Amino acid sequence: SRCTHLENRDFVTGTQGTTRVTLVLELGGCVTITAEGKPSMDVWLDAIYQENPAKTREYCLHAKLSDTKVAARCPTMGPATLAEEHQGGTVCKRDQSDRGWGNHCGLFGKGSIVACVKAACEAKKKATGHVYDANKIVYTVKVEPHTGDYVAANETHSGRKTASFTISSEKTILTMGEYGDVSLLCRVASGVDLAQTVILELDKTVEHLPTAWQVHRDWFNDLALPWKHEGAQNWNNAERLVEFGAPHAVKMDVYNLGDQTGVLLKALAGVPVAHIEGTKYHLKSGHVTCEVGLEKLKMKGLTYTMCDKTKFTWKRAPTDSGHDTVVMEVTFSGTKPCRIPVRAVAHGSPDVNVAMLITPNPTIENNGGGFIEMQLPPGDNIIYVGELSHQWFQK
Ligand SMILES: *[C@@H]1O[C@H](CO)[C@@H](O)[C@H](O)[C@H]1NC(C)=O
Repeated sequence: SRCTHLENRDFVTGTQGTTRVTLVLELGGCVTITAEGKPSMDVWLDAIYQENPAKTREYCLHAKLSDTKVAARCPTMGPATLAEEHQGGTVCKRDQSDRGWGNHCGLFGKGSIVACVKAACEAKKKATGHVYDANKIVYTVKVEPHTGDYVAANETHSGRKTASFTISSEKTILTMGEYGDVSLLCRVASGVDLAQTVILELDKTVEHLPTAWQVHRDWFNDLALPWKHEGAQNWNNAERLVEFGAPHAVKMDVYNLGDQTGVLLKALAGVPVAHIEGTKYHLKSGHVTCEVGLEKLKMKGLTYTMCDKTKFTWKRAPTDSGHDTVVMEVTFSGTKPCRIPVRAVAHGSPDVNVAMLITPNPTIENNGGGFIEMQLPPGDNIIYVGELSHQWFQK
């Protein structure tokens, strides 16, 4: 059962008459649903994402400066000017330098000086923000029936089904193989509010970093870095990463404040990560409430005869699942298919069956069955699968 793979697992149980079940599925969680006369089902919210979300601003973390130009005039010669002062994509500073005979001016005094640099951004040194549209966000829910077959996490359960939901398409009917149809009504509106969320992306090809972060819109909009719209050619406020030195005669130095990535990363510690897979921008945390309709589900193998009580052996002896249940797997050497005669008694009371089965109507099919998950009361018990027995101390 898929839910046995994780630590975060909930059990939902429907009694007599319970045909519908309302669950709050959370990313990283898993729910096992059990109900009288119904095959058990594992359900979980698998992903929350939007393909190609809209991009808000792009910020530059490392300025690439080039073509530094300086123009200086002697004290009586008027303002110094450069064509660059009027071009976008350049950062300039006008100042005054001390001039005199030493640097070829007729008078000793203040002379106009102006320096400009072309400012661009280093390749792969942008920080881009993305915003979600509640109407385009997709919630993916997976359902897997309890078939008495154990499948590891790196393996694929042939009976697992997937359902996708958007605000405009909240209901799906899934056919669970021979178990019947299950209906899922999940409301995206009951999900995570995304108004103040921005998915921040740096360079997703960097190997030792998460591919994205989920940050607050107000924090993102206040970053003190050069910015522009995707598609725009030049950067606004490029001066944020450039400093000019005090001028001396006909020269003025231009300083680059360096790569701000390290600075940003310190700010991002403790911020939740997100994930990008191609064009899909995923949230790594979130939840949604769904209504599961069980009325069309039917159990499998109810009319088989009981398996020969003499032909069972333990493939995997009873073991603690970590969810206060016991898991085990048996092998049957008799004729299939048949119902597995499972029960358990408390040490000293051989007459009362104390086993509460999670796995519905355990059966050995022609090519499956054998895995059983059950709950037992605290203390010493003995598990029986026909004549096959096993001691079990619960707790
Ligand atoms: C799953 O992982 C195990 C252990 O690493 C390996 O032996 C097995 O072949 C894997 N199976 C698949 C389908 O990846």
